[PDB]
Amino acid sequence: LPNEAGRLEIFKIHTAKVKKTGEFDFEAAVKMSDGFNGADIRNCATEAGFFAIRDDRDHINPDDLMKAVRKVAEVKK
Amino acid sequence: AGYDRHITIFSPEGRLYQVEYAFKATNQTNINSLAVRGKDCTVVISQKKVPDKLLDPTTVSYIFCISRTIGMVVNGPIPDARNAALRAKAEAAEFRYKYGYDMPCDVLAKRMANLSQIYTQRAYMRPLGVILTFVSVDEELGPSIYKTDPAGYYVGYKATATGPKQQEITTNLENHFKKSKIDHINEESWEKVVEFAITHMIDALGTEFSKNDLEVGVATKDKFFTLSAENIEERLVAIAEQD
Amino acid sequence: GYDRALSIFSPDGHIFQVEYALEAVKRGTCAVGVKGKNCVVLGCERRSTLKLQDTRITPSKVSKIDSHVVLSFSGLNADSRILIEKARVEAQSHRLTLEDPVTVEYLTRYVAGVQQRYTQSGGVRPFGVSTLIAGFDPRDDEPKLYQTEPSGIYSSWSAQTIGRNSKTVREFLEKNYDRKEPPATVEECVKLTVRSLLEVVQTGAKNIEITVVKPDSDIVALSSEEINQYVTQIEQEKQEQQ
Amino acid sequence: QFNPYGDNGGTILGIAGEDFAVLAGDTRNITDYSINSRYEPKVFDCGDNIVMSANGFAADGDALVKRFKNSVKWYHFDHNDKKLSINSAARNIQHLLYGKRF
Amino acid sequence: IHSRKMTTDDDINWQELARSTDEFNGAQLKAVTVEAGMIALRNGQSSVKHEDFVEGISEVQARKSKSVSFYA
Amino acid sequence: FRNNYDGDTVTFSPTGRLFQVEYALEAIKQGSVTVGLRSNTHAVLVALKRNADELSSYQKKIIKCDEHMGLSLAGLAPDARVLSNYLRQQCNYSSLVFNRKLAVERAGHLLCDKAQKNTQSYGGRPYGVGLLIIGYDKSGAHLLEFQPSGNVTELYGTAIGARSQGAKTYLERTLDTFIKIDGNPDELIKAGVEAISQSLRDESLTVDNLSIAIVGKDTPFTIYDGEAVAKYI
Amino acid sequence: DRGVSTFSPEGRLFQVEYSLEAIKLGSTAIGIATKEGVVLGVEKRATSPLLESDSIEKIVEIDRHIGCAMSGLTADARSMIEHARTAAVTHNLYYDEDINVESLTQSVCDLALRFGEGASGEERLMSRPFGVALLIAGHDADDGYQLFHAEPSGTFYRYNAKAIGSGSEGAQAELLNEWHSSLTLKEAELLVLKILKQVMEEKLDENNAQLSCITKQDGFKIYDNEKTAELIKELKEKEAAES
Amino acid sequence: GTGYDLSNSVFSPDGRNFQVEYAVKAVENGTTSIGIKCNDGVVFAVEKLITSKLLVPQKNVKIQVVDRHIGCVYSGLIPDGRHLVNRGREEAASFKKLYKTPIPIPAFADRLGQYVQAHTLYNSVRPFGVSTIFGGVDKNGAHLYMLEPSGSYWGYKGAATGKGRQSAKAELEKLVDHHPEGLSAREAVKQAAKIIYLAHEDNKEKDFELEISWCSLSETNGLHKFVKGDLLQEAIDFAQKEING
Amino acid sequence: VEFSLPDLEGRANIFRIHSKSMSVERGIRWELISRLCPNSTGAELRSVCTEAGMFAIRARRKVATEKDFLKAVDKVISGYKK
Repeated sequence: LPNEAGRLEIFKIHTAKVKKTGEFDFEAAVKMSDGFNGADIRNCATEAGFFAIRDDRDHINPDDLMKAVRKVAEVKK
Repeated sequence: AGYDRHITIFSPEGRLYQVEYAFKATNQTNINSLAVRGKDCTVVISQKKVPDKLLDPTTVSYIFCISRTIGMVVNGPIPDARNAALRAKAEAAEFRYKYGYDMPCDVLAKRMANLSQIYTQRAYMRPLGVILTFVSVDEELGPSIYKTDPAGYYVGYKATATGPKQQEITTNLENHFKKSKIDHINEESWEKVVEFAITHMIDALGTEFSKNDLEVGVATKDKFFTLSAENIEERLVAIAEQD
Repeated sequence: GYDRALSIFSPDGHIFQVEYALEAVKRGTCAVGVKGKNCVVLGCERRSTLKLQDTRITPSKVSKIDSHVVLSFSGLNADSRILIEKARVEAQSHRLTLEDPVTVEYLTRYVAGVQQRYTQSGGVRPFGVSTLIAGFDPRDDEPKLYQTEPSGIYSSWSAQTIGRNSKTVREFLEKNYDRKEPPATVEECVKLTVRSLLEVVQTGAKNIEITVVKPDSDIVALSSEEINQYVTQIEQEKQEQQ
Repeated sequence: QFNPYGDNGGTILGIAGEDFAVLAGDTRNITDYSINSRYEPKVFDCGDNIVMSANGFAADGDALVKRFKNSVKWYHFDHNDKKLSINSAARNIQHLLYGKRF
Repeated sequence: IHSRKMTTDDDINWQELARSTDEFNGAQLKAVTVEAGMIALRNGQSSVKHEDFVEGISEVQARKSKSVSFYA
Repeated sequence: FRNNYDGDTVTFSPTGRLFQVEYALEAIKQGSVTVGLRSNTHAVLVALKRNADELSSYQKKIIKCDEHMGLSLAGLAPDARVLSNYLRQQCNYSSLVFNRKLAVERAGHLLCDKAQKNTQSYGGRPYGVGLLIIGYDKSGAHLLEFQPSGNVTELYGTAIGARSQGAKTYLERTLDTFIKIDGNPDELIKAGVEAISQSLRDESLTVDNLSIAIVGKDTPFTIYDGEAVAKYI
Repeated sequence: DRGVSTFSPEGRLFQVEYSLEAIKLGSTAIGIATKEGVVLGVEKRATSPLLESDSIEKIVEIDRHIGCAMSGLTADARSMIEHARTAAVTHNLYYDEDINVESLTQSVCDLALRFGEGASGEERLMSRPFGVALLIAGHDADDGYQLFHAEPSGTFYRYNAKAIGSGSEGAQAELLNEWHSSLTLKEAELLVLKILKQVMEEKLDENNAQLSCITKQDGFKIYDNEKTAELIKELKEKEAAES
Repeated sequence: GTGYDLSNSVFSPDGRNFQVEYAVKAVENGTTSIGIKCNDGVVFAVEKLITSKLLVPQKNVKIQVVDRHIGCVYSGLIPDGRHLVNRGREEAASFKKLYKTPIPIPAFADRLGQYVQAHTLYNSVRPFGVSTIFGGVDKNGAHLYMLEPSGSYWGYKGAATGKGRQSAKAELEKLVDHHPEGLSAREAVKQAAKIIYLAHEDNKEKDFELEISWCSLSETNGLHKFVKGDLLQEAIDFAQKEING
Repeated sequence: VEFSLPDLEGRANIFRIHSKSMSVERGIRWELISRLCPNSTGAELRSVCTEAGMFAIRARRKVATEKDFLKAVDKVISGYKK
């Protein structure tokens, strides 16, 4: 299982190549998981992105990101 | 009958599947504990973590104060820990009326062990998973540590550890005690006793931990007390006052 | 709690446990009762193969249930003690309470009733025994013969035979009795009973035990000496009908 | 020490006639010289053309009556609203009365 | 969708039939249409009335069929 | 497998509840169609009585629990009786102890508890019967739905038995109208018969199948039984 | 063994279904209630010279106004009778009058529910349900002559005529045609004999049939061997003159 | 593995019996209920599902009282939750008589805890499949507690359970941070109502009817009372203002 | 489609149908034969007609009788049990 430290780094790295409105607080995102390794974290990224295709944009809010990590957690472990 | 793990009865091998699985995965709940003996105190350090900011960590308890003087450190989960606590508390109180005297660690350990064994033979109950370390500073033996474990087996310690950093804790204390030719360190004030504990802890588990990540329970003659959050930081800063 | 199931339905509307109770009786020894119109005869096997039995303390097959009533059986002795004991108590219970000697019908209802209970009620199994109950009602000179199964069912029968080769002994008996002219004299009804029971015991004339019940407590067990004599005679009869 | 048993007075009168019957009772309720009530129905309709009065001591009346009121209810339920006969009701009371004598 | 393909008497109310079927799946609503037609086949009708469909439901579709009214 | 969790009543399964419990909910639909309806001052119960034969006489689908209360069953009979006795017992005691009639709500919550206890007990079983219990207490007119796993709901109107969904469509439309008629018994009663014949679609209605019970502000538990239901069709 | 609380996907218990299987194997019991009586008739069956055939009957009296004929297992019908006598006797003592046949069936059906492991609702003391169904016939002064069919499942229905047993499928069908609402006691008994003859593979004698009747100047009355045979004698000649 | 899916009278190697897992799952399969601790009190709110107009308001509230000052609300299956509470009540009546004082919120957590834990030592008794959120004000401060179906329970600052558990913790965690703990009890009704709104977004197949209750030592005086009237009505409006849609 | 358990009227028809082809001597009513079945399957019925014919052939016969049909019911059902 990852650290709290491992999750943060990987969230920051995945959202760095990604286009976004707003500075993201990766630290919340980490709390919203409990031991997500890089593959699980990627599903959360795309999930946020889905509400952004709908909101007719290539950017994402902080707001999207909080909801997104939680919906992926609930649908499995 | 039935089978050997659908109800509690002997295995093919004369083993009991349920007691061995009770040893294993009840200490992997993000818990690691050690207990060491003072000169005129007994110190316990135990991990204790809260994963939300929305979980009040005061109610979070895994060092319990069984009586005003008695403490019991539970390694294992809160459903089990409260079945053992209710029993412990009751036993403590009963003892106090009937025999007119405060409850020793050893007597409580022994009584709980025999009871668990009976529940181990039962075909409609389980042995509890918990590992119970009973602490005080008895006036009939000095500082004491007695630990029961789940099989109905129990035995007295002078210093103990649980969780898979057992080897690390043991070796540091063993070498130390072989050199000094004592298994109890000498120092009056509780403060210096907690510093001795931390020294061996930090080295052995290879990390230091926050105030709210620790919980430290101290046994004194006729009191057991838990250290407040600031009080647990005071100690961690005090070794670093030296550095 | 051990009031839970131990006897269950069949899908065929039998009960598994009652079908298996009847098998133990068949493997077993043979008991028979044949009626006159003056007596009721009960024959019971004692086929001692081995000669190392001492036979005055080797269990009998004849019990008093009452002074004018007998019970004979074929089946496990162990189970049969438990039934025999409850049936003696019931004769004395009536005697005490009604101030009256016991009537055969009610006793039969009682014997039926304990066996019936143990099929219906949970954490008990029925007995391994079928019985014959016979005797005479008070101030009555006509014979009474009842059969009860460990199913708990019950019937009257003019004659009935149980245990091993029940078929063979029914089949024979059927040719030698009519309800319109049943035997008047003890000697000839006993002759018939000994002859049926000869044919299934194989060799036996000390291995056959006859007890002849006449009205109201005249109950007399005929002896080996007497039986050997009827067997001789039967060997004379079988070359008068050749 | 204790025996609650006393008396509370009152008077009842029953007359069987030709097709009819009465249960007449006064409505005064006493304990000694004090007035407990100056109206309190001392004949009461239990239903089914049966009217009933337990004169004597009040404390037993109230009890006798409550046991019996629930029997009127249970007779109806268990036997599909078949009304209770004066003779049958009398037997039912006999058993109630006889049920306490200790 | 089913009722385009095949004749009906154009009176049939899906909503009402839908209340009358409990815990039906899509494939099973398609098998009712076939059974409604088997009533019709016997009756000498080439379309289906409401009744014809009600009767279709009563017959098996083999995974669930609403017809329950027995118990004494 | 089915057979793995079925044998005793003490197991949960991944579904969230035991298979056997669903089979108890299923039985209700087998048994008799009964509709329940209320306005706000009276509440009406309409029930179809079924028998087995011509030379059979009806089994009662209304069991009167009090002179201000009764209930209808749908589903398994033997449990419906064991329950109606319990409710009788509960009622009487309330009257003996507290001088109290027994509220519909109050009864529902006691009945629920009894139902949990018989679904944690392993030899025990779900009852396999649903009930529509009606009353007028000092809480007003009431209809409750009881289910044999301990599910208790207070409703304006509902149905259990043959095409429950059937009746429910009818009631939900005519709802706003009939419930504001407050102080006229007959209308609410007439809506009950109008409803029940449209749920039917493989049965027909007749006079001596139907039986109506009304309780209310000025109607003490009264059954119209046989002939006298004609004048509500 | 087999579940005692485990239902079919419909929701009809295994044990109930199995109860229905033993019933179907007994000899027919047929009742017609008329306006002057209830007739209950049985096929007793079996004729042998090694059998006392007129000492056994399947029509047993409960009370001076109540009988029952049975079909299915006979051993089971003894427990049902023991419960039923006790309940009727205790009610005659309390209110001095006749118990209702419907009332009796409900009291008995309550104890038919126990089988298996216990409940917390009920203490289940038996092992199976009863494997006999009954036609209980009686008189009461508040519904006159009546006939009732108790199933061991719990359901009991009032009937004007009903047949149970093995040969019930045919029997019932005949009952309807023969049934009308001006039927009397004397006709009904003759008709019973017609039905019984038809379905037999034997000659109808009173050592394979037994009649019984209810008149309210005598209660439940067994139509005796001597009378039943006289009725059989009259049948054979009249039938055998319609050919 | 096996035997642990039918029983509880023996111990899993996972440390977590498969039957216990199934009990948690039925909790997430109910409705949303939440609980908010504040700087003087607790406020409870629940989403009540509207399916049909054959249901009646405020008689199928899932808030049930224990004692005088404890309000108890749950997610999961209805029968389990009511039986659990009826037991709480009985212990509560016993408590009051014997010690002449009202039953604590910590005491009640224990009472419930021991009834659940008892059914998780036995294969012969089947445990409860509800998570119950409860709390109140007592002689020793204000308390919010959550009882989970293992027989795990703790005091929380905030709680949610059910279908809408996640969305509720998000919306709660922002509001609690902003405030010291949740400000005033008045404020807390408005805050609550926002949380329910966000939690509804996981339902959307049923409409809802908002139901709140509170226990407050500065605006109720230590009693559990419903929040209805004006106070509920301003709360619906606040939610619909900030949360749009 | 069912091929499980038929009715009394039904058992009768299937008996009647297999014995047409056979010679028979009089006194048969199908109803009586049907009566002895407490529960059957179609397999069992086919066994009663064919078995009834066998008792006749042993005695050397072409005809079938009411006695024979009864005898075949008793054998077949009892073996099926258990």
